Amino acid sequence: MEQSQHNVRLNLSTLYGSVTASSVVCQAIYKISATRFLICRDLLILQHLLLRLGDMALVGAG
Amino acid sequence: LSRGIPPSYPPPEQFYYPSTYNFDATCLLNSGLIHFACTGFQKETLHFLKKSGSSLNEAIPDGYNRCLAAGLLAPKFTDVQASSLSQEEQLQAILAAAVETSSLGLLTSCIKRWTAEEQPRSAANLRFVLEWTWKKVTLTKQEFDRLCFRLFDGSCNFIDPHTLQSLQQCHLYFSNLTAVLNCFIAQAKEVTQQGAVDLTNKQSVTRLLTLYASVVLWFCRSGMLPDSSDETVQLTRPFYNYQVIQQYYSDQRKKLERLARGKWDTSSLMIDGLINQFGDRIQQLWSRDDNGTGKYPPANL
Amino acid sequence: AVVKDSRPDQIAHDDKTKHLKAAFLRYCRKDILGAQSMVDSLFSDSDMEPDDELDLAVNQISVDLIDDYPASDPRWAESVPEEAAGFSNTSLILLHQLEDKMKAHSFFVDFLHQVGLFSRLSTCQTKGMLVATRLLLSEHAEKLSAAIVLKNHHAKLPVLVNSAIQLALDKRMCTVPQNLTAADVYFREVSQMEIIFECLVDKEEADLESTSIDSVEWANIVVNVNTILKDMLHVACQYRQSKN
Repeated sequence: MEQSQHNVRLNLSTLYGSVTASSVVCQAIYKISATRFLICRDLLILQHLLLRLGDMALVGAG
Repeated sequence: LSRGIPPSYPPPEQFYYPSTYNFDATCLLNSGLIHFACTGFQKETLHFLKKSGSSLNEAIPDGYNRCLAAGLLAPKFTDVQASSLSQEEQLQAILAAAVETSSLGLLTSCIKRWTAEEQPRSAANLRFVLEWTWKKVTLTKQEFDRLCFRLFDGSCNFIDPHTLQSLQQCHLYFSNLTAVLNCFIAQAKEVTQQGAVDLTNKQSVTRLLTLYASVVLWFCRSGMLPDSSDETVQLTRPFYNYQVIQQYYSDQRKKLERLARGKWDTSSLMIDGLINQFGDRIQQLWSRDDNGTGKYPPANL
Repeated sequence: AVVKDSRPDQIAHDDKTKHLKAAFLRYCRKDILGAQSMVDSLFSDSDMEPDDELDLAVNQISVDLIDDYPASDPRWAESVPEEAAGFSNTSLILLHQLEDKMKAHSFFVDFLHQVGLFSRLSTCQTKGMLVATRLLLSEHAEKLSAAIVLKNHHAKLPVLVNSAIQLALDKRMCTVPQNLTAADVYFREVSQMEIIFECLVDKEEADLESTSIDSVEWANIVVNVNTILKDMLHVACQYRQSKN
């Protein structure tokens, strides 16, 4: 999505964008960035751990 | 209500005893709830010993006795009591078991604990465990060679899950002993320079075996043995056409020679220069293959 | 928390020795007050009476201190994980262990003087002959210095001294931990170092029977042993004279 304007269908297209909205959006993106950061790190750790475990209690690992 | 996980299926006889059943429960009253745990004695003893790991040796008798009584030890460790053993051999057996459990962390944490506070027999214990580690490396590499030779020759085309499990156990052992030696050099404040040199030599040996086990396991799991060009073992993965590729690069080499004549230095392949930096050691290594002696692609996997 | 009855040797003696060790560790940590408090907690220091039990406890504490490397010393440093083959300063570690042994003996003597127990030191029964325990501690220090200079000779003229060390070890049938060494064990229990002299002598006639004419070692060996033995006698004499 470049700065090519789309065809407006409501005035809700121009609605919202205030400084309060900016602050809320920045707080939310910070929070979700942190949460997804932790989640993805845990996912990679679990992936590597399960790959290294192999058949120690597992079956069908082929 | 649940049971523990084994380092290798099937579960031992300890799984079939109620002592393995660790379960928490809640009793309702007329004043509240009271919550308790059942058969946590084994982990209580284990964690007490580990927190006493800075002086673990003196508590090994009683702690090992408690673990045996709770059934935490493997079924084979129940036949020998801490009263008839000494703390050192008890610890060596525990360290061995941690190796087959693929638990290098227990050894690393225990040795780091021993590095602090006065404990004279810690040096003796680490010495004994290091020669034990090296001899275990030797036996594991010998056993791995015995498993892999029948596949290299081609006698066994498909191994069983048990052979695959044993190979995975050997690889995990290699990883754990790597970690043990690297920890050892990490908290080693003082060794002879010759000792450091040979310890680094043996750790490099462990790296070679670990990567070799990984790659050979990968070929076995992918079915690339005996060899990948074997059309009989290729039913799930791209097969290999040795003749086409080898003849193509032989023709490439001849074409390069004929173009170079005596006005160019370029008369060898890029892989040829690559092996040249390593010298003719690789030539002697590969001088047992058909379609050229030490010529890429070498015929032997 | 006193223990009833003195008697020659029982658990009360072990309790008294543990209390003496704790007071001595306080003195090493530089606390005269706690050491004196423990001393008063066992025996009044206002007494000038001869106390064979007190002297025996002091002597046993000294024996343990001189035959075992003291707490918190570099010998514990490689006892806790450092020893697989050893590092490059093992001889220095042994030397400084002897240094700390001398320092601890000095601290114990000063502790006894401070708490007034050195004055109460009267006698003990040794080999059928009575020795003042003050003299016993003096001899402990003298043979500790003898062990120090013996390690010096061990460094300077190694082959003969090590041959004598191993021969005396054979005659002594005492075990050696792998963390310790042969010289370390020999230098720890300084009570029996005398074996080394006659071991040297036996090796001396053994070699001199073989030695023939046109031999300079024929006299050099004797020169070396003469110097060494004179030196130990020298150091013992001077320590005794200085510390009387």
